[PDB]
Amino acid sequence: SPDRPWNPPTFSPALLVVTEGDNATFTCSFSNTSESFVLNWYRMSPQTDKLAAFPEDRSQPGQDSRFRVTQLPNGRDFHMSVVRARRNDSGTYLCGAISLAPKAQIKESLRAELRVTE
Amino acid sequence: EIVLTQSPATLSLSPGERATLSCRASQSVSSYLAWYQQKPGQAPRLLIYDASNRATGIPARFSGSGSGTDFTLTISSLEPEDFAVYYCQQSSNWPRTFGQGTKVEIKRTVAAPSVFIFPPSDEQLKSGTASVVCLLNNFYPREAKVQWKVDNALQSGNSQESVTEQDSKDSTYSLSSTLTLSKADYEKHKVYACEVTHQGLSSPVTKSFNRG
Amino acid sequence: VQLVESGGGVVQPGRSLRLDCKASGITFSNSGMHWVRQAPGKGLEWVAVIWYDGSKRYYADSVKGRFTISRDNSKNTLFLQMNSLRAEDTAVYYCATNDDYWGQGTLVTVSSASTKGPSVFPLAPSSSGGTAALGCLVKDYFPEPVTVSWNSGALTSGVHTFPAVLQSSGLYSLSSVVTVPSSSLGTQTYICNVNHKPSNTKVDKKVEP
Repeated sequence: SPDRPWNPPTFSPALLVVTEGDNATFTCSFSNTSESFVLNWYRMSPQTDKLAAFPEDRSQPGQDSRFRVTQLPNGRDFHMSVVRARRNDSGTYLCGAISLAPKAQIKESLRAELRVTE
Repeated sequence: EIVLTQSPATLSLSPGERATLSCRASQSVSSYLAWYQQKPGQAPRLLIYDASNRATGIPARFSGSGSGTDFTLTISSLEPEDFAVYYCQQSSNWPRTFGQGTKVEIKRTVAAPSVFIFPPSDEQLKSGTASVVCLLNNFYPREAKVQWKVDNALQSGNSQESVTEQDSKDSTYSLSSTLTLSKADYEKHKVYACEVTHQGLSSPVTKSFNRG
Repeated sequence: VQLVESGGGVVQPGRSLRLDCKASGITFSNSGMHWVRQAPGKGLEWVAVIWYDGSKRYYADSVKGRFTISRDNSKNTLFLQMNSLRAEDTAVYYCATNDDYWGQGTLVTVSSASTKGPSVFPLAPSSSGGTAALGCLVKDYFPEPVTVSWNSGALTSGVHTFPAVLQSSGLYSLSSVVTVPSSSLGTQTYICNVNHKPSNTKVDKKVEP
């Protein structure tokens, strides 16, 4: 550990169940004053898939979106939200923090599950 | 210390061509290998760390592979910007060890050199020393041999070469070998010849002159 | 968002010297730091590392007992103490964080040679392929670099200035050559322009066949 211990973010809830077509939301509370970190939203598969992130990535085309990440006023907790949830949106979700150095180092939270009924 | 060998020494390509560079370890670093980029007169630039992970703000065409002992950096569509020297590095243990580096060279048509020989400056003698310069202008590739031959006789252990960096437009090199002899020994011989060999030369050409 | 280094240049053998690297617009205090040198014309060589707090530090075998690496996290300055310097220690020393932020690099030249002005000798041309080649030979000077122009930057086409090579005397020497049309020799006068700023030397040589 030359650099310095940097403790990972968190997720909630462990199991979130929303009806289909409805809106689901997870809360990631991550705090670091030092340096520059970017938050990322993920869902896995039989294997990272990047859904949203904050600051909001505008780099790739594809206009609107379902998945979005936004910081809450207290400036610690963040809102991870899928809107208009399908049936196949179910799966293992998670969040992670990422630094801005070229050799950037990433740490992820403890994965949570989402369920879509109906 | 771990010995990282990079292959090849030089790589001659053009914009758009694939680039694959290899690194071999005296031991195993697992995935702790990194790859850096360096242009002349600059600082090293990280490209790929942990053999897969790409550095931030680094173009997608850049990539890496390999694990344990052998690893490969790759550039899919090469770009004129990408012509530089590439070193790898292991973070496995201490001391961190780099490689000798691979040089990615601009590939052009094969042009033979122009051989020029300069007798010692008349004034340089007024000092008590003599320098003979054999100039080679505008050729490719870089591979060149220069044998100094005084009066049919052998010689070596004397000379030092120099080669300019690759020409911007032309894409060719230039080499100048100097021969510095005591003003005395210089005067006690007759002919000073420069024998050169290049992959563009149909037969090795030799430039020379006489003291008179 | 930088790392600025300091404390470089020329020093005689056995005499010490100390580098300073001051990071900015980052968090220095929490990143780890490295030292990497490179001999001129040769590849990079790792030198030393210090953990962010200073709990541990590792060196290169080549620098053990001689060099010392430390950091003052207050001033956000990395320090490198280089003692018992040998001519082989000539290199450019970069500081880099473990997350790979690198600086400009600082130049340290170790030599026992005094600062001397260059001698400038003409290289007489031709006898070529339709063009004539005439150089000028800049010898036995120190230290580098030396700016060369041809006819005060009024002739650039065919100008080739070779990298100076260090020679057994501990003094650098180089050759600057220019290619011109044969028939032009004598309608157009050729004058070489040598500058060595540290030695404060400016010389103009008139090259004629």
